[PDB]
This record gives sequence, C-alpha cells and structure tokens, in this order.
Amino acid sequence: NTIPIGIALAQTSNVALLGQEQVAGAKIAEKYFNDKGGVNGTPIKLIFQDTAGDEAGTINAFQTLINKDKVVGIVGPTLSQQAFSANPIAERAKVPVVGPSNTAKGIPEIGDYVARVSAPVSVVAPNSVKAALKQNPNIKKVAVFFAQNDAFSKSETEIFQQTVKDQGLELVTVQKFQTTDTDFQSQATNAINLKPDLVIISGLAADGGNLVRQLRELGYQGAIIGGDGLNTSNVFAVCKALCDGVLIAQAYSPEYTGEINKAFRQAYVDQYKKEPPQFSAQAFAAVQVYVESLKALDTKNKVSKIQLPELRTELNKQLLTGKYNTPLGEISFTPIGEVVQKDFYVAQIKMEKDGSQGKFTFLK
Ligand code: MET
Ligand SMILES: [Mg+2]
Repeated sequence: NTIPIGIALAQTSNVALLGQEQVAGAKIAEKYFNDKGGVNGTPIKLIFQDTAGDEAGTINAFQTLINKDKVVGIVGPTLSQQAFSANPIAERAKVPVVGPSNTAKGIPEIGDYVARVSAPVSVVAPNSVKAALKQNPNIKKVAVFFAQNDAFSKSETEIFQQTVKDQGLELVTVQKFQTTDTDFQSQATNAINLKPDLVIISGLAADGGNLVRQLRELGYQGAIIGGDGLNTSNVFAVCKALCDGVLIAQAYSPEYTGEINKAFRQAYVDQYKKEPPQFSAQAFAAVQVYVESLKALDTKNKVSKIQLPELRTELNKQLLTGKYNTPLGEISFTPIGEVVQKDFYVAQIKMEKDGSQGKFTFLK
C-alpha cells in the first residue's frame, strides 16, 4: 500500500525545457523521502501525468490525476499560464495543488486549495536589476522585452519595468514577442537603435535563448537580465557562447547549509555532475511539503482510515500550517497559500569560449 501524489508537469512540448528540471527534482524527492520510510512507514508513490504545453493539456492532466489516479494532492503545473486555467479545476474538486515554480501575481489567490513554494516575481526579479547596476553603475538606458502571450511573462515584466523606474533609469522601449517566436530581428534592432545599456527579457526558455543570441548577433554589447523563464541550462544550447554574462535571479542556492539541502545537493550533484538548479530544488520542496504534511496529519488522524475527499481536505488544511526546512531554506505559508521565504540570490551565466558548456555562477 502506498499514498498517491500527483505530479502534473510539462514532460512534452517546448515547455518541457523548463519541466525537465522539475521532474528531476520530484524523482529525487521520492527516493529521499521513501528511503526515510515515506509517511510513517507507508511509501508515497508519485504518479506523473504530462500536461504538455497548453491549458487543455493541464486540465486533462489534473482531471486524470484527480479522477483516475485518485491522488491525495497535486504538484504542478509548470507554467503560471497553465495554473490560471487548470488550478480552478482542483479548487472546485477540493484537491490541494502545490505549485513548484508558478511565480505570476495572483496564483495563491486562485483559491483555498492552491499554494506555491515558489516566491513570486515581485520578490525575486528586482534583485537582478540591482545586481546589474552593481556590475555596471553607469547603466542609464534600459530596453525591456516580454512574451505578451504568457501570463507569468506579463506579470514579471511589470515588476521589471517598475524596478527600472524606481532605480531612476530610463525605460527607452518595451518590445513584445510571442513565446512561440524564433525570430526577433525587428524588436532587437528597434531596441539596439536606442542604445540601451541594459536589456531585460521576460520569456520562456527557447524564445528567451533565441532572443539573447540574436541581440548579440546584431551587435548589442550591453548587460542582459533574463527572467525566471530563462532560468535553465537548457538555454545554453540555444544562445551557446552568446549566453555569457546573462544575469538571472534565483530563489535557491546550492550553497545553503540546511541539512536537507546538503543531502539534496549531494544526491543531485552525484547524479547530474552539476549543481542543482532552482527548478529541481523547488519541485523537491513541493513534494517535501506533501510528505511532511501527510506525516503530521497521519500522526493526528491515521490517513489509512480517512476517505479520500476528507483526506484531501485535511491534507490541504495541514500543509498550510506547516513549517518546512527545505532546500529553498526555511519556508511556510500565509493563510492563502503564498510562500514565506527569506533568502534570494542572483546568478550569472558563464559560458566556455567554445560555447558547448556553461554554468550558473552565483554572485556573492
Ligand atoms: C518551471 S518554468 C516557471 C516559469 C515561471 N516562474 C512561471 O510562473 O510560469
Ligand atoms: Mg490559496
């Protein structure tokens, strides 16, 4: 006998460039917690249902997990764009959802069954602008790009734009694109002609990487900040050597000294031969929230005897009250399921000159 937890992430489509790291983190969590006896002796079982890259796919994944797989709760989805459409399905069904990396404004507000372990754009994004200004205090003109078809990108770019204004910088242009675009010559040239010292991009991985590369191809030599959608080594293949120098804020640091992060990091590093990326840590933390909440609930009210609808409701109630020592640091939730997290960072992409390999270097 095992306790089913649903994992609804992008395992196909271009969104899987972001989902990949999350699936990896979730699998590491499953082994980590089951090796510790699962929920008071009862193993958990992660049940994966691919969301693909759109809303319909996420709705279908949630409904399958809820109705066929009878999961006690869901971790997912990958994108805020997907969460806004699909999470209300779980809310109405009274099934908890914990978002691992949905950072758009308004996610926890979707309902009483929606929480997230991922700090939102308003708290993560401004640090990368401050970091850019530290590396070049003479930055004055800023060009901003964003994917207008993506909910998170629209949310993130508003934060970036306000931060630019508050830092006393000149916003010379705001350019729009679609996440499905591969070509950005017109927008990139429009920005370059305005001589920005800093470019900020809010998109996803393939699009963001393509835009970074094209900006460099077209001769742009200034600073570049990428938003959370570019926060994966999967961009390295796209912009290659031209990814070098891109600043990306982080809601996770491998060097954080919590015991579980040490164990998570070591488990990750030993397998993947590189530092755990943010999306992997965040997915681990989401599974952790479910395991530790299930343990706490089971101790007070043996879960093997609770019928599924009540189990879901009590698990949701429980997880909202918990304090968790996760790879992300010590976290908890507000009464509406917003994450409470103290520490944030900025990393910078460092490419090898050949362009075949790179890493994220954390700024001190
Ligand atoms: C794992 S990709 C997440 C991208 C962005 N944080 C969003 O909310 O969609
Ligand atoms: Mg909520």
